[PDB]
Amino acid sequence: GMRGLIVDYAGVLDGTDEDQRRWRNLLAAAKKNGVGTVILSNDPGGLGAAPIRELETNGVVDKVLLSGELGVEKPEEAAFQAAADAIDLPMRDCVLVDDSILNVRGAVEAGLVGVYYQQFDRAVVEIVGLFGLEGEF
Ligand SMILES: [Ca+2]
Repeated sequence: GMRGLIVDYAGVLDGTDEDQRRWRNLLAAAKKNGVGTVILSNDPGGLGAAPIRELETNGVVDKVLLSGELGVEKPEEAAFQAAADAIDLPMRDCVLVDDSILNVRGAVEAGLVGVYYQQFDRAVVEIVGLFGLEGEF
């Protein structure tokens, strides 16, 4: 089943305080349902990405992967594969949420389920449905 949630950081998790609260609640619900969570970001990484990495350190997500550290970037299949590997799942069991249509299409082509993030209200319906989460997020 849909066991893995792979999300971008910039343009997805770094919005308004309201949007970030909504994402924190959604990720917490996903975690409680056993969903593995990875941030897969095209970002140079290193010290400058400490805000992103803190989300792994503090347990908000299971793992943070940054292209500048991986040596591969979205939409390359290898980037998605690394994310899936990080939470011990096949790519086919993962959902990618990303604000780049090219990244979402790349994911779908690799066998993931894709969700295009343009506004939280639209994307949340898809996410909640895919993972069978209960309540309004
Ligand atoms: Ca992005």
